[PDB]
Amino acid sequence: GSHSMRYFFTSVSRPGRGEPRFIAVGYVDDTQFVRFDSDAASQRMEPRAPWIEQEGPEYWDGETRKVKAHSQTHRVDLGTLRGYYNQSEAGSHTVQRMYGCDVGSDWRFLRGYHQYAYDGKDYIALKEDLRSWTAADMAAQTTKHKWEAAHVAEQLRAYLEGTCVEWLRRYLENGKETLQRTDAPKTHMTHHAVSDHEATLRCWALSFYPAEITLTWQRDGEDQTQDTELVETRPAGDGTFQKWAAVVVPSGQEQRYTCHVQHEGLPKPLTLRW
Amino acid sequence: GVAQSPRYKIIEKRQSVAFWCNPISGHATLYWYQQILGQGPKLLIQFQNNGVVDDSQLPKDRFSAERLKGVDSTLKIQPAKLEDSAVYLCASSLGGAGGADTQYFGPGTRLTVLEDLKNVFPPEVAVFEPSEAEISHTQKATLVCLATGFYPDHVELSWWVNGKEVHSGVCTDPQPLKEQPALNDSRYALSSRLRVSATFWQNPRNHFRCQVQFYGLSENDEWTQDRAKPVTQIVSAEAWGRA
Amino acid sequence: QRVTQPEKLLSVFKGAPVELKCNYSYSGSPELFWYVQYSRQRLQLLLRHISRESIKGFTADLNKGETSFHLKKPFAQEEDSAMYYCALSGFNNAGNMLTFGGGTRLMVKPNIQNPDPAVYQLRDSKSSDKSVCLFTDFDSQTNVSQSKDSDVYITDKCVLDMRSMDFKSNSAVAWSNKSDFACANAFNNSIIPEDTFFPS
Amino acid sequence: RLQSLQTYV
Amino acid sequence: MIQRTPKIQVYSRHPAENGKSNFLNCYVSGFHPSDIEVDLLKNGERIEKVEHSDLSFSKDWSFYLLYYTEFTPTEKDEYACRVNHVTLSQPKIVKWDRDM
Repeated sequence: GSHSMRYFFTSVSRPGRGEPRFIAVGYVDDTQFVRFDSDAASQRMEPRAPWIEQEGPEYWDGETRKVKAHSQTHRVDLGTLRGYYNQSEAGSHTVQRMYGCDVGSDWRFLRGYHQYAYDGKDYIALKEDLRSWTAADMAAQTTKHKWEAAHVAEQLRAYLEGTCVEWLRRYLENGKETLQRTDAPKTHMTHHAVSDHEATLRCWALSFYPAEITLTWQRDGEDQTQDTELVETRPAGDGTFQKWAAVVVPSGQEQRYTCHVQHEGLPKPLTLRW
Repeated sequence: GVAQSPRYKIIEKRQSVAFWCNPISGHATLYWYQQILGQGPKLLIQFQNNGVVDDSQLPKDRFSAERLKGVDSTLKIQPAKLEDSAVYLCASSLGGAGGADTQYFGPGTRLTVLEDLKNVFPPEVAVFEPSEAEISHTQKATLVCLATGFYPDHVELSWWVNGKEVHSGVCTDPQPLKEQPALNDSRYALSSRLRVSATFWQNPRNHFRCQVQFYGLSENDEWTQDRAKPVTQIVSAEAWGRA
Repeated sequence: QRVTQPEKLLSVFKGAPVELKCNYSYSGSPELFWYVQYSRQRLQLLLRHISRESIKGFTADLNKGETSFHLKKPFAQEEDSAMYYCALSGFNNAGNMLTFGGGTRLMVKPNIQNPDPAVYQLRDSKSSDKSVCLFTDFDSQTNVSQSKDSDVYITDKCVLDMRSMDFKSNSAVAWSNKSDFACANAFNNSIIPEDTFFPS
Repeated sequence: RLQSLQTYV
Repeated sequence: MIQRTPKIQVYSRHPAENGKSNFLNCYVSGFHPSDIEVDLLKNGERIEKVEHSDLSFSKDWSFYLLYYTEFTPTEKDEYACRVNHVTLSQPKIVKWDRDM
């Protein structure tokens, strides 16, 4: 399948109560492997998955120095961004940055991305050609002009097409037993009477990885997104994921309904009936 | 462009000094560099907005810098050592990527730290008229200007013809030589040439002047001795064409 | 972030090729620059690696095996005479700080089409019998040396440009206040034997 | 691996 | 300045079995800004020694977080998640149901 690496930076000002708080995490696919919290005691980049810990001490010295360096620049950014919008020094504000690279089933570069956000709003993003910027407002135009003069995109394109994918493949090979597996969803179905003439059918998908999954309900074989309810896929907290989908049906008619589970760990999609 | 003040400075060692730098309007990164003779610029301190980014290669024992409002910046040496004699360059970038960007430089501040002021001398200036032989041979006339006996090496020489500065026909030594090469405190001398057509030199209404701006002491430097205090001053010498 | 410019001085003739070395030693992620400073002018950028650009006829190519970023140009011009500085922005240092190399002075000697080497004597315009000697109108191949007498002062050869006439010429000056110093015995380095010594 | 280059808005 | 309301889900790591050690999760997602208060409740009282995942976010910039603690479900023991946020007029309680 496809694979990906993403880093997430969040920094939150707290005026009158110290420096902003900076947190960084890195993911491969749907699996966290590093974290950094500028309030935690160790002041170090830390491993969050078993395969990254065989990198050696130089990786961690390396990544810690860099993550500390970028923690300072989002600190400055909060100052700068408050000036661009002429907001007061009193209010707490947040800054986010995401970037990463995608890789295909043959492990070659697919796409790259690098975007910035201010108080939960899109501020500037690297377009798909990795050569020009999408800036939203007028304050972002300044940032766009600064980054254009600085050739930031050329530098970012070199990372995303080189360092990034190469290290993704490295992680993908060192984490082979966790990152390249497919756990088929364990499935069951539950039935709860609601009235004396209505009943809820819940279709369950447990213990599946990766997180992409499709749960669909049909009535007599025709898709039925009418009286349904479909919860967000959630982490199980041991690396696997969980999902369910429910439909309320008139009692005496449960056998007309089918749930269809589509997942990559399933050679053929799964039909379940009560 | 980047502004810097002052342009030249003489102080005694163990004294203090302050340099000032105004960045290009709206530049978030500001740099102070030290450039010793025969070397490249060496970074002293880098500012982003009003915060310090890189303090490392800055002698904190004597060097100090400030950019309180993220605009202009002041660098201070208290106290100065002889080894501090250098060109101090400030520079600025738009700031989207700090030093990974074009850096725009000011003109610099040439600082000269001395064991004492009593060695400082303005130049004497003398123009030498073109030889008849060269006229006859080439139908061109080369004037020579000597600025001699100035210390330290703080001079800008220009040529002025009929009350305008001229650049065509001019050649100024990029460096000055030592008038006695043995000494540490050796005085300097410098030459420059202005070459004009023989007809221009033969016209007795044409007026040539050689002008040497010396950068010495300020009005505040203590002066004790019988000769005049060698302050910043312009010394000129002129010649008229002659048939 | 060591940046090494091995040569301090590079002297070439107009129209000859130019290669200013630059090597660098940096364990991290670098960005490479060349900066230039023309005389009585400000230090300024010449080119940047990632711009993939050519400036004022100049190209430089990053070789990561050889860790080099040599500045190359096939046909040198006189406007190219200046100081050149290699620079490294080091991304693993705070603020991607910049480290300059030591500098290399580039001197492009002019092509004197019509040499006419002569040494003249000039007299002072104020107080009498102060006087200096001018070696002038020699080819760029003539190198000027100093004098065995350390009370005779001799300046390097210097090029002036009479632009209205489109005439270039070299010159060098010697003087002494030792009252028995002659222009005939002033420039005893290797001058042309066709040298015109004006009679007296 | 984190990208090295330090950018500012 | 944007605001998003957190979505809440309370559930166990593994299928519940009365008297069998398990993990109780409270997954808080889709909210903005990041400061949030989340407690796991046993019979209405705050459970101490709760861990939570590192702060991250989704394509649309809203943050998500996993809170979790070791527990053993019994049939009488009620369990819940209590969340406060600037987007709620008062704390929100979501009770753990074995089948949701």
